[PDB]
Amino acid sequence: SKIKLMSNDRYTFADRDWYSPLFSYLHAEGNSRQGKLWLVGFASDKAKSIDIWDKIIELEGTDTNDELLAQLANRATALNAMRKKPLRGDFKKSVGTPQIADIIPHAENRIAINAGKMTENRGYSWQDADTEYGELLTKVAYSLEPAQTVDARLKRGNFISRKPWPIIP
Amino acid sequence: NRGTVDFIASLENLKEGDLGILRKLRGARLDEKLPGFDLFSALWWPLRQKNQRAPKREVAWLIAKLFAEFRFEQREGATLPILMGGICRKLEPKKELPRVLARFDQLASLDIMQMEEPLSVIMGILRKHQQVCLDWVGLTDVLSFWEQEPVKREWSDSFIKAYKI
Amino acid sequence: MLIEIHMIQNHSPANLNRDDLGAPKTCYFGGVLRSRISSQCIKRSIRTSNDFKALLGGVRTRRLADLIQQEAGETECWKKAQEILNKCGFKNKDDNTKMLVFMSKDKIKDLARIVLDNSLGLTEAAQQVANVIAQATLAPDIALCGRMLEPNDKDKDKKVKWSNTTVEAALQVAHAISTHIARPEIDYFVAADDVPGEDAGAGHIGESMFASACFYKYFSIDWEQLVKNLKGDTNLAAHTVGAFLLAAAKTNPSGKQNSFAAHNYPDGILVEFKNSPISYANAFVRPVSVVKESDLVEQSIGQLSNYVNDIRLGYYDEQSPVIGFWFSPNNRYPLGYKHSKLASRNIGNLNELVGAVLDYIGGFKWEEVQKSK
Amino acid sequence: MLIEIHMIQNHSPANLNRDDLGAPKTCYFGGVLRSRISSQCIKRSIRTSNDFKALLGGVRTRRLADLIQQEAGETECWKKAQEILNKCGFKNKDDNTKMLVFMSKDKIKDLARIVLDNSLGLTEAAQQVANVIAQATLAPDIALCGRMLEPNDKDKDKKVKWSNTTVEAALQVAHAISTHIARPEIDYFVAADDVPGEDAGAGHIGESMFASACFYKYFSIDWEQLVKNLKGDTNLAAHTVGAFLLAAAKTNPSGKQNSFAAHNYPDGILVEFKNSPISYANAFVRPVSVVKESDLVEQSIGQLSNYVNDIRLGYYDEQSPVIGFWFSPNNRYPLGYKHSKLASRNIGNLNELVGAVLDYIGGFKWEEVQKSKAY
Amino acid sequence: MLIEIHMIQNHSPANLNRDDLGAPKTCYFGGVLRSRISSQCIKRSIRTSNDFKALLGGVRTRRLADLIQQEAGETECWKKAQEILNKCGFKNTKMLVFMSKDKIKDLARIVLDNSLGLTEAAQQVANVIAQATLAPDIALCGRMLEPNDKDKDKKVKWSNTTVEAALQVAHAISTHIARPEIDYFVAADDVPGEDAGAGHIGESMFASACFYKYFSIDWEQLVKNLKGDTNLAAHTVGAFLLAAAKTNPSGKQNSFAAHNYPDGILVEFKNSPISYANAFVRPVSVVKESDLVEQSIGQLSNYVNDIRLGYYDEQSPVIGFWFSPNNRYPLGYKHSKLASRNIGNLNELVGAVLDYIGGFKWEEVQKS
DNA sequence: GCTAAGCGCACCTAATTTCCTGACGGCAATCCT
Repeated sequence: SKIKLMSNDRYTFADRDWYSPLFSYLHAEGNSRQGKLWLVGFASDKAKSIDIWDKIIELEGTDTNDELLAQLANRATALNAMRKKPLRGDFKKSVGTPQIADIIPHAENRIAINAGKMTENRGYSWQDADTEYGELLTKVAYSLEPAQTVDARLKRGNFISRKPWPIIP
Repeated sequence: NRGTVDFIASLENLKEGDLGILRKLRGARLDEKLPGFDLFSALWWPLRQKNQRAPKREVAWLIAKLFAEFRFEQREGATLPILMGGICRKLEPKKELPRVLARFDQLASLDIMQMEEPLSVIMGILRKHQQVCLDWVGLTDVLSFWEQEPVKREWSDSFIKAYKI
Repeated sequence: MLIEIHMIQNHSPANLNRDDLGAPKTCYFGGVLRSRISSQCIKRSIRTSNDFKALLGGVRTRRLADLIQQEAGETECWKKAQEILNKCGFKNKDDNTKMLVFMSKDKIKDLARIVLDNSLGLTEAAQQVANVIAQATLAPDIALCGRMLEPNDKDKDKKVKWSNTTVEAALQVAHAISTHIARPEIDYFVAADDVPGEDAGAGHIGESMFASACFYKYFSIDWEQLVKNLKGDTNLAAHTVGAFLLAAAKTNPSGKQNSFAAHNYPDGILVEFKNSPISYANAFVRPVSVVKESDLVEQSIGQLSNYVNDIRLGYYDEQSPVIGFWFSPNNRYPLGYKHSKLASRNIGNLNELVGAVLDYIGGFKWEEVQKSK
Repeated sequence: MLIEIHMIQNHSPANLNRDDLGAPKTCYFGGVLRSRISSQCIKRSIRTSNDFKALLGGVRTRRLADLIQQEAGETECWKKAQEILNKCGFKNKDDNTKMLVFMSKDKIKDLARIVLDNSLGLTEAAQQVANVIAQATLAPDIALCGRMLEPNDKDKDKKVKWSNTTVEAALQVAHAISTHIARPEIDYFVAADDVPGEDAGAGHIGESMFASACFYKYFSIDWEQLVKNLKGDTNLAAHTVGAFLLAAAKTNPSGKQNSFAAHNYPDGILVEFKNSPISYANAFVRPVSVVKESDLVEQSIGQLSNYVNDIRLGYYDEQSPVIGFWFSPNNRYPLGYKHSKLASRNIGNLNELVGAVLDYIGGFKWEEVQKSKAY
Repeated sequence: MLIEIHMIQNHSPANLNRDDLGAPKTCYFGGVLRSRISSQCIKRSIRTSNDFKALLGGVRTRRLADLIQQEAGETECWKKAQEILNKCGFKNTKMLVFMSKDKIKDLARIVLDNSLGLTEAAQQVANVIAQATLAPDIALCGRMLEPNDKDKDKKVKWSNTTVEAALQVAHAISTHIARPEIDYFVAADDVPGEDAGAGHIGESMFASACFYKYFSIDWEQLVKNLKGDTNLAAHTVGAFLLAAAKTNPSGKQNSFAAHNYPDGILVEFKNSPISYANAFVRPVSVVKESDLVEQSIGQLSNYVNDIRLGYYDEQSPVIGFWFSPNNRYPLGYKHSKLASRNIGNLNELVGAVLDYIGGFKWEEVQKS
């Protein structure tokens, strides 16, 4: 379980990581099967008992898209990549935008309700769920660009289209 | 809105010498020259008495001086961030366009008593491109309403939508 | 060597320079309103004067195609001249060439038509046109007022190359500012209809605006730059300097002179020779106030004399001694009633002032410099 | 020891410095609009002046290869010089390098020795060229203005190493702010078509903009830094100080002076000698309002004298004294009427002021410092 | 015992501080844009001020091995200094290390150049670096250091390197609305060409504003940092006052020679720090009468009167000195007669605050 | 004790170029052995 309160350089804390144990379980042991998937995740680092959570996912077993479920298997990478992108800048060891790091949890919690439709990809996909970040992005961009000017509006609009581009592994 | 359209009409009915004494008064206040104050009284006091929605003193003085300087006709649907902003599509986007954009950007950070000079250079850019019409009524009721944030917001994204066509 | 002319000229109530509305041109000097005559107005009045007529070579015209066309043959304007000038970099907006072409009049116009008369093809005759235009350079008013022609590069073919078209100006003219606080005045005019076919109306009613002022004019001529610009014709440069001195005094701006006649000759002219330029406009930071026993011109000349004495005693008294000549009409106004010898010669005639200036420039008599052009 | 020159100069209606749109350069010095001349314009006018001609020798160009070809004579080698410069870290776009090079004019001969040398290769010749360019800091104007030279590292040979190419500036120029409420006027110029034609209109219609203002110019020269950057040439440093004073007083920026011949000399020069740099712009925080019985220049000097007396009484009464010389043309405009003892010396001549300044510096006649020039 | 300095300083058009894009630093205060000068810039300008050469005693460098090697005419020891520093905890030419200059010179020369053991030599170097906290600039600005525990050996222990800062500096915010301005500069080619174009075109950014500056010195913490030598503490306080009054940040000063001096300094002695920036929550607008420094001083005097008539302790009276050059700008123009000791000389002000501090004169304390 | 009509212009042209920097610097602990 990828849960820790310590938001590091390479980690961005969002929410319960139901997305993580999906590629291996839906490939090797259990595969696609009609039923409910109960996940229990006890996050730990040596003797540090971090957090325990559980989740229930509905499932029918409507095939399995390989690369999309693999992309879904690590959402924390794309979330950290979106957090690390600065307002204006090119350096890579910066904290990026820390105000985004407080609105990623709510959008992740809103996404995690329809986790079955996310996983089987009936009408929910990466593009359809990451547009739930839109209103939080607008109202964070209002804070980060608190000017009523043309350039502030254009840079706010560039802040709007920020979304977690998926990655292959 | 009443009180503003008749103000624009009376400004447009002003003759050449009156516009000249307004032109010479540009750049300073109206406490150092008599005929500027007499003209402001003549063009304000009866229209202030007749209507409750008369514009505020300093914005009316600013628009009077700017109309004397530039003399563009009143036409509906020809506000500043449409005309400039359509002008901002024909420039070089990497160097010249950011500079004219910063010239228009400066306008959002002045009070009412130094505002006439950045407006003057913006209207000079307008005059260099043969622009005959300006929404004078629109400019003055959005300038008298300058105390709020939504008015500058709709100003700005009007410039944006004029830019994206 | 720099020849410097400071002129004090009181004008009648008039409107010599005006903006788009018709208000007389005004500046603010010393925090107060001053009447202004612009420098290009004085420059074109000098250029188009009767005394500078003999040295007026040059066109500065955006209708150069018609100037090429003026042969009896009419088969080179609509096709040949327009296309060649378009290829050179001057587009046409309804049969005029947009760019103003400042260039020498006689010989360069004569040479351009032999380019535009048959054979040798396009993109090579355009090169001859560019070569003859960039190499004109030989005219007194071009030498004084400079030159430009920078054509557009988008329409021009890449096979035509341009030389350096920049000619450095040898003349610096300051804007003629008033010596006192300007009083803008409004004449109310009524145009009366001659036929009484209706009630006693008028016709057109309006305002004209005018002012009266005592102007300080400043001119600076670089002798070596003039010599270099005419390619070493020293007699031409001396003739140009003398005719400029005559035309600055005897010719007024050509504004509303039909209704406001202000042909007032200058009643004080100070001509100095120095290697560095100064302008005695800071004398009139304090505007001249008229006291009962005197006149505005006398007080303006007194302030000018005070400032000239202060500048001369406070900036240089050795090495270069700065030779100056003071001209007043029949010595009507002395240059200061205080201690004398501020000007090396109090000349009571303009032609003698021209002769003295040309003598100090190197002994050119006025007679044989007139034969230069 | 630090030399401060504070100049009050009333200029005629002119556009000395303008931005990209032709507007005169304006600033907001305390909430109100003032007319501004940037320090780069004044620095260029001082540097390219007749009074500063002898102390030249600094060239700032992207066409160093053209200078090398001109010095080498009729031996071509322009492409060879361009190859050496490209290997040095100066990438050529079409004919000039991509970055500006500031260097002493006398060392170009040394460069022409390295480029024309056919025995040496490309990397060693580049190293010698870099050594000559980095060491070419013996010009007075380079010592006044400073330098930075950072070559292109990507297009640089690995066997090319640069020494320290940074010299500190010994001159600080402030932006000349107007003492009063500036306001520009729109000159409605027109261009006359000399041919009659049929339109009877015009050739061109446009908007020039001009302004008239009384400017406060500030110059600061670090004496020991100027001596150090000239490696101990005290006569050269005195020559630079004197020619700088003549250039600051007598030379004006050459911006549209053909149309606005504003060659007005300063109406007041306060030359002070002190250890720390101080400035009197705060005198004109309140804009000068002209009264009828006084003058804009007179009131400007009066306000300057008020602030100078206040600063001297509240800031400059220690064991270390501040000596200032006040220059007006023939004592036309004196200092503050309420004190009349503010300046240590009320000099009424520019040459006498320069002589007094040089006598204070170490004792320096104008004649024997005019005989030591770098070119 | 807290010494509080509130200064009002009007500046010429200048760019003292810039961000990544070369723009003057701006901050939102009271809902409007204000020109900002960073506190670190003011601290650096004070530490590198001409009134600090006799008092500067600290170096914050990562090139410590260069400093240790520089005290050796022929004793070439640079790789061994780098190795002992690398084992000390720095990981490389190191991280930034702040301590005294004479201390690093003398002690590092007598410690690391000695031919001796290796780990305990690193422990000795670490003890020397940590214990070298006797410098008044280190005492004012403050310092703590943490070395990398990975590259450090397990046999090297570090003592407490935490130096509590006795100086608090606020960011200088403008009393009026920020006025960002653009300067369009070119760079002319000194050799001619056939085209007449500049060598470079750019846009500098500058702003002229009336800044409010705020400093706070903790006297008990200052004498705890510099130990019992109170003479050096008084010298540090006087040098701070002189440097803050008489030094400007070294931004683009070669192009913008803005060396204006402050028109008003309030030095107050109280046990609780007060920020008077809330006086300028409402932006200062210019009027026909008076100027910006007068309006800002009037607003500041109004707020000072409101604070003294508001937050007031009978057990601890509030007391402060007002500064104006030759009494040019009075504080309480209308009614607020709070400044008891309007002082028209900087040396007199320094003497008065040193006398309130205790039995110290400026000439007596200028010897430590 | 203090008047009142009528009359208030529009056409022409509004420009071109070219240059726009580079390198350097980016921290560590401490939050289960």
